[PDB]
Amino acid sequence: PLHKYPVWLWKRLQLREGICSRLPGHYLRSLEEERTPTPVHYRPHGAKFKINPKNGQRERVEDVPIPIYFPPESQRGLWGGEGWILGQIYANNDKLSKRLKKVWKPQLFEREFYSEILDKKFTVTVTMRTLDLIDEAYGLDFYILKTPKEDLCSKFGMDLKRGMLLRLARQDPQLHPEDPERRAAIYDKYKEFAIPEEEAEWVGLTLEEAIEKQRLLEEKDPVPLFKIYVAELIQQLQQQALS
Amino acid sequence: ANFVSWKSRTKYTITPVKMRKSGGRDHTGRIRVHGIGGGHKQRYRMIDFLRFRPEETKSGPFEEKVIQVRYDPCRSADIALVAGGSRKRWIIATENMQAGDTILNSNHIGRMAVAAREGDAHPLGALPVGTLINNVESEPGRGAQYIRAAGTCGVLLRKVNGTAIIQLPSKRQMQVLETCVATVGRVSNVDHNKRVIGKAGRNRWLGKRPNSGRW
Amino acid sequence: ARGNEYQPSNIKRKNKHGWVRRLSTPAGVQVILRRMLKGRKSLSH
Amino acid sequence: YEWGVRSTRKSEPPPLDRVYEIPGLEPITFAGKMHFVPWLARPIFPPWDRGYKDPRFYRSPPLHEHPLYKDQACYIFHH
Amino acid sequence: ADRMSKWTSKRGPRSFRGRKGRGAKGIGFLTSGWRFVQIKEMVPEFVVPDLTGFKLKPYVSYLAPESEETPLTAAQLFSEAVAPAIEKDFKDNLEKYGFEPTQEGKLFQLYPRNFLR
Amino acid sequence: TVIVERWWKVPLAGEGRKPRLHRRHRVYKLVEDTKHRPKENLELILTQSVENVGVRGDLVSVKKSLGRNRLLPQGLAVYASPENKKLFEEEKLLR
Amino acid sequence: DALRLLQTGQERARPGAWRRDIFGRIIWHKFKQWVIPWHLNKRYNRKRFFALPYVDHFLRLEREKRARIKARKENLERKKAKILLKK
RNA sequence: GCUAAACCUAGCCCCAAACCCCCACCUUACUACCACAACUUAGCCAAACCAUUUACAUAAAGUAUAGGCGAUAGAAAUUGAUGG
RNA sequence: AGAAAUAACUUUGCAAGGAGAGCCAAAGCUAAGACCCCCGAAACCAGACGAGCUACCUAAGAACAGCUAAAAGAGCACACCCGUCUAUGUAGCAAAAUAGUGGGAAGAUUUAUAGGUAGAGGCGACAAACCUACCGAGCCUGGUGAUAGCUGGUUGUCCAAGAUAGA
RNA sequence: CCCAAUAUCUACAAUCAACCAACAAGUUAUUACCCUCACUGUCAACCCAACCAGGCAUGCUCAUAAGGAAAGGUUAAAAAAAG
Ligand SMILES: [Mg+2]
Ligand SMILES: [Mg+2]
Ligand SMILES: [Mg+2]
Ligand SMILES: [Mg+2]
Ligand SMILES: [Mg+2]
Ligand SMILES: [Mg+2]
Ligand SMILES: [Mg+2]
Ligand SMILES: [Mg+2]
Ligand SMILES: [Mg+2]
Ligand SMILES: [Mg+2]
Repeated sequence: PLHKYPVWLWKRLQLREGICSRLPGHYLRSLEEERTPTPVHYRPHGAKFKINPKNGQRERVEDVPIPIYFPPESQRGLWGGEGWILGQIYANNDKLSKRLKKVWKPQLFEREFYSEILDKKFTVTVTMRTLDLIDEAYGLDFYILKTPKEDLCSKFGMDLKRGMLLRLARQDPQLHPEDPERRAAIYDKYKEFAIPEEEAEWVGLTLEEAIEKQRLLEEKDPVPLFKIYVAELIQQLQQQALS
Repeated sequence: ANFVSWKSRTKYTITPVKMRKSGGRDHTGRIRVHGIGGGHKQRYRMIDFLRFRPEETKSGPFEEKVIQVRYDPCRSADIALVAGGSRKRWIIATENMQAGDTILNSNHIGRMAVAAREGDAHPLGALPVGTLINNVESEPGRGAQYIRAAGTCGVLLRKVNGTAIIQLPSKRQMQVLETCVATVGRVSNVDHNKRVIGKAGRNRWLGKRPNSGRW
Repeated sequence: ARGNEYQPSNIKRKNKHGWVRRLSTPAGVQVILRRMLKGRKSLSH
Repeated sequence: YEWGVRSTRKSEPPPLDRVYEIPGLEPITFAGKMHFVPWLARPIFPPWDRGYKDPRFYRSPPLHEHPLYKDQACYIFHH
Repeated sequence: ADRMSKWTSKRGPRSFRGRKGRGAKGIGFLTSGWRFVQIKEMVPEFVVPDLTGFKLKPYVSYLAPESEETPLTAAQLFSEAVAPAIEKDFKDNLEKYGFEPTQEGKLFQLYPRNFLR
Repeated sequence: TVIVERWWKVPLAGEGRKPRLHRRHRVYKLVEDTKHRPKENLELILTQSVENVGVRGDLVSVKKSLGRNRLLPQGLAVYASPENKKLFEEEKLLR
Repeated sequence: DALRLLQTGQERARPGAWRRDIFGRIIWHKFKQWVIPWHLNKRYNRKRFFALPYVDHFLRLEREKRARIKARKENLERKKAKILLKK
């Protein structure tokens, strides 16, 4: 026979049926939405069209992203967007020589980074690209706060983002006690990434963590029906009395 | 393979412990070194090589007297049970060690070379030039790793500022800090070379087996 | 002379083909799932 | 020469999940669903103390805190 | 080489034959040297009533009126259990009428069940 | 960063669809390796002084390693951003 | 049960929870009253109450094998309604 | 004359529609009851060997293009979408 | 056990146009009709299952009469293990046995029990020996209806044309 | 079918274990507990060899107190087998 929905619509169907159905709207929107990562390992074609030399006509061109592997060890660091390139090469860079296996891996370092909204020093593994992006962004905090989920591609980075966004949203005093002026300075410096708390709690959560959070949020000890029935009795008795 | 290596003891004691043979099998399960397996069951006596170890809450050079000098399956030399203070230790003995003797263990570098008895432990610098030593250590406060086998003499060659050059039995030199503690003499069980084992059964008893292959 | 390669032993049979040995590795869970799918009523030895 | 090979000691505990070291965050751990799940954070539970203490699983206080504990070291000669 | 027949205590070598029970509850624990200690508390003490003078028998006469199936529902129980006390006291803060808010300090806990049929 | 480009043209895909790739679309050429590229120098400003490089208030182009391991993570320097340019001009106007 | 609903509003006397076996199947798991907490139980933490990825495919085939069984039972049940209306 | 020979339906195939469902049990599974963990399809096969290579709505179009320019591979812009 | 396109041929419609969009058009277009089989390798690659047989190893056990000789891989010889030579047997009692004759039989011996090593891998007192009766490379499922210039087949009636230059 | 925790210890063989002779080198003190016999195997001519002159560890009997039946009836040809 045949299903009533294709195979790739099953995920989107599941996101509407059960516990996943009660998640807040904005989290679902942030989850379903897809964005292409910024190019990292390939030179993107500048324009939508191009003249090729072999014939001379105006042919369309697209940029097809290289597929890159992120081993789980990166999820504990900030690799930027970089990663492994698993593929093949021609031996002598001539097409008539053997097709050989090849893996290109980034050059990783360990370093220390100071987060001001967190006022904490983290030890993180990174790559030269991550340092250059941080410098171009004028600080680690800005780099983690303005970059979107897709370019970071690091659960650690998204957790940092959730912490910083929650710290800004609450305006909680725990950043720098005994100097509120420094608190106000730091908080207002990043005043642009100020989103409400209800949206701050869910930033970066994977789907499973979201389901667990919703369950814990709604799980509750059933109310004794004694209270319910006595309430109904009291309502009926009051109605009878006022009549 | 669930292979918890037997060498799991932490506390030190003179009582023999229960060896488990390997047969050449490493933790994975495959023949890593051919020609090993079988042979007589053995127990292990934890011979202590830091021959200058002062007992709890004590210091300064200490004297110990031996009790017996017995065969040992694992070694090639003959171990000896030395008693000192309130402590017994298994230590590799030299050739002319009899039950009842006494031995000194010191770290005290004297003004000049102290004539040392043929079983005592002294820092390299403390000895004179041209003597024979055993149980040398690469660096101080580490333990004896170099000469330990049966019937092997290690000559001391020279001393310079803060170091000493010693000759290992393989006919080559090495430098070591003068505060490294060695023992003067020749390791016991001399002429262990001349052991005609006679028949393949003896090899099997020791632990070796004949293995074709070794790819 | 051959033919008697099966020297039965309950310990061995339960150790190298049993429920827990299958469930102690992804391949074994795949085996159990195949035999659940095909309909078997003897999933594990 | 220390005694006790490395591969026989208890273990180095697994590297902690980094979510704990974000000052404002309270992680999502699998303590809510009473069973391990490999895609959440390993909780940290209180040290459990039995209100009673069953004789079959008693654990004596260390030798120091026994009522009959003397600093000076006796030398007994028992059988 | 038999895998269809059930697996019970009669099957394996000595060790298996001993370990595997037969659906029978336990009442005690093994101490040192394979010695068994029984506990008087883990042995179900039956509670049989005094049947003397009882005017009911295993069966009921065929001369009995029929009726309708009316299963007891929480509402029905509450209606004649506590409601009349409320109404009587409604003519002039819930434990007085039998409500039990928590179930740690009673011998027969309702949820979870700490007792037996 | 390693930059690679394909050896085999990937057929176009359209506007909605996404390209379907084949076993030959994973062969690659090494366009370059950004680390071999000639070194670069970054632009920052200072909150303090160090006589080897300069004194407070002014722009400085310093080597990336030197400015990342020493000048930045101590308070000496800040990123030459279009928000702290406008701030340090006051620090000289007051003088 | 009536007194349970009144006094604690719980439905089932014995506590339990919906979990996933190691086979992906959704099961209702009945709790076994023990004495030590669940994180210190070397036996209960050998159980896998989750499902790794390799079961998803087998979760599909099963879902299909029981749809066929449904369809054949439906289609047949209508053929036997044509025949019963052709005599 | 034995042996046999004959029969109908039990069901099933392809569509359409609709998104489908008390106790014990991961230890030796079906056993009431004690201190680690998951995250590029190679190749058969064609080239009459084989080594680069070799497939996984309609129309434009088997066109541009790719290719030991051999075998073969191959778009897009735009167009419009209860039954036997 | 003969599935289908490129043309062509036959019969229809309409005909400088045909076609129910896209295609063709210097009588062409649109539609239909006709024509291209079955069984079979040794193999290859991927993922599972196997060391209850056998090879080796580990843990903890067991056996070895009697005589001769006294600490020995000692001699004769039972239990036990192996399998020299001959005969029986060859769908056999047995997919390697039986009867006799033989080698070892306190050792490099033999053996019960649980564990380990996994397939281009293991193990090997090297014989290409053994890894569940068939190992110069296990077995099962999948790619797989592998491919096969090779072998074998290819089913109603009747008629008619029909054979040995060469590259 | 087992064992409450912690520290301590735990140098010298087995061989009738004594003579000679060797090498292959072979638990407790403190703390906690005054609880009692539950649960399972128990059969047979039996298991691995498709049904079987084959395979099957240990204790004891060493020719049996235990266990069994080499000939369905006949005649006494050849060829064959064992003596
Ligand atoms: Mg299109
Ligand atoms: Mg080919
Ligand atoms: Mg074996
Ligand atoms: Mg074929
Ligand atoms: Mg040919
Ligand atoms: Mg003719
Ligand atoms: Mg009996
Ligand atoms: Mg008899
Ligand atoms: Mg007879
Ligand atoms: Mg007869």
